[PDB]
Amino acid sequence: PTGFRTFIRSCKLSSSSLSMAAVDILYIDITRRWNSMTLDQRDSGMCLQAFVEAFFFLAQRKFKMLPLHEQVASLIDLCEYHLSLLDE
Amino acid sequence: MREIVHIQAGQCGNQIGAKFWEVISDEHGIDPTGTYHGDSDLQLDRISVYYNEATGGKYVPRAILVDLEPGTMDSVRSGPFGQIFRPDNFVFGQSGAGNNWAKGHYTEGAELVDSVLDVVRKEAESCDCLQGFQLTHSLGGGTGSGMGTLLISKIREEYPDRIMNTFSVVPSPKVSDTVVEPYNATLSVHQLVENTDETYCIDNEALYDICFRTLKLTTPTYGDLNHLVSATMSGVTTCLRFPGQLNADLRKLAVNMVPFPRLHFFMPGFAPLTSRGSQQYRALTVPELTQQVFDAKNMMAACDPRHGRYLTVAAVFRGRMSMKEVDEQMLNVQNKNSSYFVEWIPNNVKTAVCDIPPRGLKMAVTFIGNSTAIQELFKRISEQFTAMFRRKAFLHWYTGEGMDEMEFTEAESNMNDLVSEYQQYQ
Amino acid sequence: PRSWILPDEFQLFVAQVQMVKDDDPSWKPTFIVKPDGGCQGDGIYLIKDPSDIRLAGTLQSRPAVVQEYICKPLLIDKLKFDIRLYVLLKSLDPLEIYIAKDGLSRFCTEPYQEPTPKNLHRIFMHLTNYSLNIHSGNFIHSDSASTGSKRTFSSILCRLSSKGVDIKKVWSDIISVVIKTVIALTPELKVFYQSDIPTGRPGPTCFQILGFD
Amino acid sequence: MRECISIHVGQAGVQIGNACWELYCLEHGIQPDGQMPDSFNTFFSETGAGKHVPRAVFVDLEPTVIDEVRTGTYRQLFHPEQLITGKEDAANNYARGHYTIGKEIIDLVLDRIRKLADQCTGLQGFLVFHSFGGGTGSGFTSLLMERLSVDYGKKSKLEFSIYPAPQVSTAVVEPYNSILTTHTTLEHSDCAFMVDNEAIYDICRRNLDIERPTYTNLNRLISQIVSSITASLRFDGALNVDLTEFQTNLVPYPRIHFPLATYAPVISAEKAYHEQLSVAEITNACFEPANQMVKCDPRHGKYMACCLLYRGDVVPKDVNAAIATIKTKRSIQFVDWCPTGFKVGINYQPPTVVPGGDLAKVQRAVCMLSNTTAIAEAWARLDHKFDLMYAKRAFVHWYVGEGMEEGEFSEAREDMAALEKDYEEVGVDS
Amino acid sequence: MRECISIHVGQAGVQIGNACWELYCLEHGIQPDGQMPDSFNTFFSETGAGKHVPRAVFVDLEPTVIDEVRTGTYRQLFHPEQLITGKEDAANNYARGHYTIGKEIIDLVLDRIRKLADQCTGLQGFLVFHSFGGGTGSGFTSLLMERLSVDYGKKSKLEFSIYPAPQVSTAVVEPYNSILTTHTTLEHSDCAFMVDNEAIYDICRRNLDIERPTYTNLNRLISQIVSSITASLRFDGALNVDLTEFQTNLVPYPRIHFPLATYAPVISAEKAYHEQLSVAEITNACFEPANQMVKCDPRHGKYMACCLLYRGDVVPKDVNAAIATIKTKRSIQFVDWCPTGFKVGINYQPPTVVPGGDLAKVQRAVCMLSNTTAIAEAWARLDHKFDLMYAKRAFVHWYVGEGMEEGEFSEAREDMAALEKDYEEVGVDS
Ligand SMILES: CC(=O)O[C@H]1C(=O)[C@@]2(C)[C@H]([C@H](OC(=O)c3ccccc3)[C@]3(O)C[C@H](OC(=O)[C@H](O)[C@@H](NC(=O)c4ccccc4)c4ccccc4)C(C)=C1C3(C)C)[C@]1(OC(C)=O)CO[C@@H]1C[C@@H]2O
Ligand SMILES: Nc1nc2c(ncn2[C@@H]2O[C@H](COP(=O)(O)CP(=O)(O)OP(=O)(O)O)[C@@H](O)[C@H]2O)c(=O)[nH]1
Ligand SMILES: Nc1nc2c(ncn2[C@@H]2O[C@H](COP(=O)(O)CP(=O)(O)OP(=O)(O)O)[C@@H](O)[C@H]2O)c(=O)[nH]1
Ligand SMILES: Nc1nc2c(ncn2[C@@H]2O[C@H](COP(=O)(O)CP(=O)(O)OP(=O)(O)O)[C@@H](O)[C@H]2O)c(=O)[nH]1
Ligand SMILES: [Mg+2]
Ligand SMILES: [Mg+2]
Ligand SMILES: [Mg+2]
Repeated sequence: PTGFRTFIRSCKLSSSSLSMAAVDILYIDITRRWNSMTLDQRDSGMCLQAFVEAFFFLAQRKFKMLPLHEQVASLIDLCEYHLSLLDE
Repeated sequence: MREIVHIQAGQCGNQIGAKFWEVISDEHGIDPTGTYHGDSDLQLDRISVYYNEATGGKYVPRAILVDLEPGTMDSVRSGPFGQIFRPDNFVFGQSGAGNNWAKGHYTEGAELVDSVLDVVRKEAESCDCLQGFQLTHSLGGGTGSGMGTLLISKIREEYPDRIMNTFSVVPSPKVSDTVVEPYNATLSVHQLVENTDETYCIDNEALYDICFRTLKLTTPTYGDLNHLVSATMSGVTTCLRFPGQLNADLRKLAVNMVPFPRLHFFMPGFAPLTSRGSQQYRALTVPELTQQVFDAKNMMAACDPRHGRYLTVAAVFRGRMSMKEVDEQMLNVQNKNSSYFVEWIPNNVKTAVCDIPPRGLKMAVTFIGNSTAIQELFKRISEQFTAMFRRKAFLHWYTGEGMDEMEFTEAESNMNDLVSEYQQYQ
Repeated sequence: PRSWILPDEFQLFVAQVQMVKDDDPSWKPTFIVKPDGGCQGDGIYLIKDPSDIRLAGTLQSRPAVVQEYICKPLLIDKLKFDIRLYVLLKSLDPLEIYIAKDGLSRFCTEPYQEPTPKNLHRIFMHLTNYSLNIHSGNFIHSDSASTGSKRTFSSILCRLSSKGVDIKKVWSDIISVVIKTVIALTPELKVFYQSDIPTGRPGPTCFQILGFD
Repeated sequence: MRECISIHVGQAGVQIGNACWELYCLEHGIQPDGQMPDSFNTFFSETGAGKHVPRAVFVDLEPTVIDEVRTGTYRQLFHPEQLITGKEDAANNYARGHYTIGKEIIDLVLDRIRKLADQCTGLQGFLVFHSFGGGTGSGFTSLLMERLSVDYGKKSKLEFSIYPAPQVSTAVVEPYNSILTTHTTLEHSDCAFMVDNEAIYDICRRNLDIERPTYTNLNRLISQIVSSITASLRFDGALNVDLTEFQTNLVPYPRIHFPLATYAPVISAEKAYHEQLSVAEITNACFEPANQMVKCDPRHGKYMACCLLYRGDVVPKDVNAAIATIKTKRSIQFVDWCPTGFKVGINYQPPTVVPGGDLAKVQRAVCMLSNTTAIAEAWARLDHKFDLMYAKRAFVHWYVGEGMEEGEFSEAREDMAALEKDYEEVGVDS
Repeated sequence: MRECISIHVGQAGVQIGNACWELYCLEHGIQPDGQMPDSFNTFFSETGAGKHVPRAVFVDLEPTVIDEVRTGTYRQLFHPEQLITGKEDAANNYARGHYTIGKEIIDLVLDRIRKLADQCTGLQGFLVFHSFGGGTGSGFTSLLMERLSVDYGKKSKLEFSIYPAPQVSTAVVEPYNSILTTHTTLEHSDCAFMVDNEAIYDICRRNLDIERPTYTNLNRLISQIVSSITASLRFDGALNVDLTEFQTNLVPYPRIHFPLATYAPVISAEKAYHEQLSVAEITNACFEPANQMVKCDPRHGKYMACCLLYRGDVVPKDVNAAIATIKTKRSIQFVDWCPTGFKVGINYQPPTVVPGGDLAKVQRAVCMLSNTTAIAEAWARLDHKFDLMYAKRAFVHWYVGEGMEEGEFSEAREDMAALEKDYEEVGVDS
């Protein structure tokens, strides 16, 4: 969860609409679903596919009324811009 | 009915056998003088499995004790339970074959193997139905590792239809007191692979580990080490001598342990070994015995089962427990540690139950495990052997004692083939 | 082809099949069930209805994949064949993929027919696995590259061109699907490489040879 | 004039026989000395001086199991010739029980069987208790049945077997013996009832609340079933069913003779004082797919035939009402080609409760002999394990080294597959 | 032939059922062990030994509340398998008792309920005892109701439940669970009976004059009301109200089934020697704002249906007099579409007094059931609490972790809002 919250605080996806509680709820739900999906029920943490699902949800939230290919890609561009600002 | 003839070879074999005979005589209730003083009707039903009835309620073991040094015979005779043995079963030589395997397999052993086989035939023929033999020796000396190969080679052709066991002590790399010892081992494994029905690898360093860790023993001796071997020996054959819910004779154990003819090397264990000040803090149940029976710490061989996978597992329980509990416990092991089990053998564990427990105890188990990790032992010796064979070291003794160079290479090839074939099924 | 993961997505598979059947009554699909851990064609069978899935037994705890069966493949000598192609993955960063010019064409031992309830059990005509077809009595071992149950892919391509088929387009789309599979499958390999060979620590380089069916 | 001869083979057979014969002695009122302090002329023979010698032969390949009976509570009950033991066991090897050691002791058992069968006027048939993956209980049973069929053809031979459990097993060579022994079961036994140890463990835990059961409880349950089957032969009452009658009614085709046994009122004597056991209650409890004595579920099968055996205070009106109620239910479904799918039987003798047991003194009890197609699951499971070894040719050298060819394994596999397909084909709808 | 099954679920249900069954046993003469030293048929089943087993199942997802029953006074009364207990408490979570932990115990409860229904020929309905504001009583109750309609469709589902108080609470997560249980109590129930602890505390303080009461007195009052509800199925009287007639005379529209219970002759021993508790007095005492067991002012709303269940020495002419004088005061105003809004039942059995109680002996008692639109006032405060808690997502991660979405929250709030709108609109006049 610390990794997700650092990602959210770094790429500045959080706003008034999406607060920290909503991010935590989303992380918990996605992690629980993907842990139950696998044959082993421990799955302590988040795999890559769950991260893909989370990124898809976040890209759906932003850039409304846009094609899916334009989505995800736009969020990637914004995240890369914010990261470039961060290291610079 | 279904009697076994016992043979002891070498100093290690003689001492282990003496401890074992004290153990069995206590269990069956036998006076050191040879009389029966015991309170049970079940201690004398199958007594005709180790003992012979002499005149006036006297019981005398089979116990063919052999050595090339006449010192161990004197040590055994003047010693606890030492006149319990027939006077003429002592077949002793004049010199202990040094530490030379060639001496005990070709020259000194040859002049004594016929003498041993006379008494071996004399006892066997006085049996109603001979189930088999069992030999206790060590694969690091000349008398032991040479006699226990020559005798076994001539006992196997004479009685091919019988059963042959061997509680051999495999040499350890760390605890070493002999220099030429790897040579002997490399020259014995290849005869202990086609002449015996079973073989139990009893590494000494594992016994020391058990004594130091499980039993909290500051200063162990050889008697403490032989106690565990005797316990395993008794637990192997309890179902031939006392009644049970599910009996398991030696042949029944053999039929479901070796999937292939030459995979007959096993790991022993004894379930309730605890301490002397932790006893009060424990409960004697089936699940705890199964937990201290399958741990890579209660095993009497120096090779980690985590490095390989079991092909089969036996479990001769002794006590008045329930069958459902045993079956449930066995299903949990297999389900919990699935990786440590061959996939093409469903239900690798073979169980058994005998009512009568060892005296004092109210419950015990004897774990016999065929595992691929045993190959480690062999691949741990061969390297040492090679280290001493590329530059011919200490080989003048063996060469001058009648052997030739090609026997060593043949033995190494046989052992390497055994390691490879044990690794094939991993 | 569209796939479902059992037993997790059994309900979704049933609902999708029911909805498509309601939309198109004439729809008569054929599905193929393959175990995840099963190899050499073991445990793979054919079904026509979701109810045909054997859900009674102790072998159903293993995850499985239900896939839309290709009922209409190309037939050579009335035998349906698959192609095993050897692909080299050189590196993940930068990505480098190489494709061999020739492969192995494995043919069925029985004439191919469209899947029907009367011939679902016939694995020889529905499975191209070499280990399964080798036990069939109709398997032919030939030293020639253009005959027998196992042939060279270049020979099959040249026979196809002998009928006027543009082999260049065929090769182009094989390359396209191979590269598409590699790129779709790469990111988890980068994750695994980072997990097993962390940056800044000594480690060997890696490559792989993959058999694409 | 209604005599049955009992045969018990192997450790399981001998222990089940101990339980069964203690039950018969308690029922008919015979002291363990074979002398009373009619209905007994089907399992006992009366000598001149009031002795009652059982009509059974105990045969084993190893001495200890029989020797326990030789010096025990029922020592002065069996004619010591009838107690038969060998010198060495088959060692879980079918080859030893059939080809190496069984042939060495096949003469004494036949001679004693002939001596016993010449002492009867009308013989309903033999009874055989054994195991299925035990070695002696497979090989020697196969040999004995093969010779019995030749010597006593056109005569009933009903066998009770302990089929291997799906998950728990006490041996590693179990599937080999189980697969090799299902040829005389298929072609040399007029009927066969198989029970699973796992199912009885589940029944004991759930119903009798026995947390840690032993083999004695299981054997007592089998003894109860066997007493229920052979009750219309000894005692009298309402509609009575002999061996030939229910053999005809429960076996549609000669290849389908594998029913399942059920005992409904299994109560721990503490739930008895809290519930009434009416005819409808026990009849419903029999059909419940949890109180089954093998690990098969009828819900994934069709109920081909049904036999109901009632003891105690039972009147036909309640039986008919319960059968109708079972008929209305759609969860349990029969096949279509038996509009009348039941054969019922009512006896007056209440079940006998042994001391130190687990049951309760009920007033009425019901025994179900149900022929369904769900058994094809159980065999399949065992079948799977078998080939999982045979692919690697594991443990085969033991069987080969004792006069058994390599083709017998494949022959038995093909036979079992054919039996599976035969059992599946009868489940189709018209 | 008028059997009723009660399902006490959760801790509150269990310890209300203790008092309920104590009162039932006292009423029908049944000892705490089950032997009497017909009328008892509705709640008890008779076995051969003369032992009467209660017709109810106790369910809780934790042992600590049931072992007291199993080791207490009434330990030989209930069936051992009718006291179903889990292993891990639901920890005040709707999702825990509805999706994760309560999903492993539903099968046993359903099987036992089917077993109980198999023993009833004139089954009428179910008496579900549970409580809102708890994990088990909100989740497992929902699961059980949902499936008890998939199975028994036309049977009645009467619900007795504990609602949160205006300001006296126990857990910080009460509004969430009580809102989430609205779906099940709305479209899977026929009459939802609601009582809050604060009102019964006030009743105990004023009427019975007890300064510091506890849960036992509350449960005894609840038991008295429940006994009054079913007192016609078991005893005899002049006007008998059946279970279905009760709800055909109390429920106007399908979704309006949330009545209000009152018990008038609630008096201490000391203050009863001075007051002549005539029929008029107690009938008026029913129509008192400070006497209802839900904290709500009945004068702030309409009156749709009224049922008066009289027990004791009640002659119908005096009932007519009390009803006539009630319809004269303007403080009790009705709906214009219900010119007749009074239903009357009269039975002969007087109420009973348990040893060591707080209720005096009386010869006439009246239970009042009212379908008033004053319940929306009770729902509004809880709705406001829910919105305040949910504005900043609080404790929601607990619910999402066990397998519930936020769509459940949104939909439950909308459903409650729609129900409140329906109740507010049904009060208009035209
Ligand atoms: C404090 C106390 O209760 O002492 C017990 C005892 O239970 C402990 C200490 C015993 C004891 O064993 C040891 O101290 C020991 C030391 C080194 C190596 C092996 C054992 C005991 O010696 C062992 C002895 O066990 C027996 O008597 C068995 O029947 C055993 N007997 C012999 O081996 C034996 C034979 C001849 C003469 C004397 C003893 C046996 C086991 C298997 C098969 C046959 C016999 C018992 C109850 C004790 C002592 C005395 C301390 C243990 O014995 C075994 C092997 O079961 C070691 O751990 C177990 C359980 C206990 O901790
Ligand atoms: N557990 C035991 N190990 C022993 C005993 N005696 C020796 N050994 C071990 O075995 C090895 C030597 O065994 P022995 O001296 O009995 C060999 P043997 O006398 O048969 O050979 P020769 O030297 O040819 O006479 C060496 O590793 C010792 O530590 C003993 O009594 N118990
Ligand atoms: N229900 C029971 N099953 C038993 C009993 N004894 C053994 N068995 C079952 O029998 C199987 C083990 O084989 P057996 O004991 O029948 C071996 P048998 O004596 O017939 O042959 P040998 O191998 O020659 O001793 C295994 O499935 C056990 O669970 C018993 O008393 N009850
Ligand atoms: N009037 C009564 N209210 C009760 C009683 N027992 C509990 N309660 C009330 O119920 C509320 C607490 O819920 P419970 O603990 O009864 C619910 P349950 O045990 O089913 O849920 P878990 O906590 O998940 O086990 C709280 O308002 C209590 O005052 C009782 O006997 N009478
Ligand atoms: Mg020496
Ligand atoms: Mg046996
Ligand atoms: Mg609780």
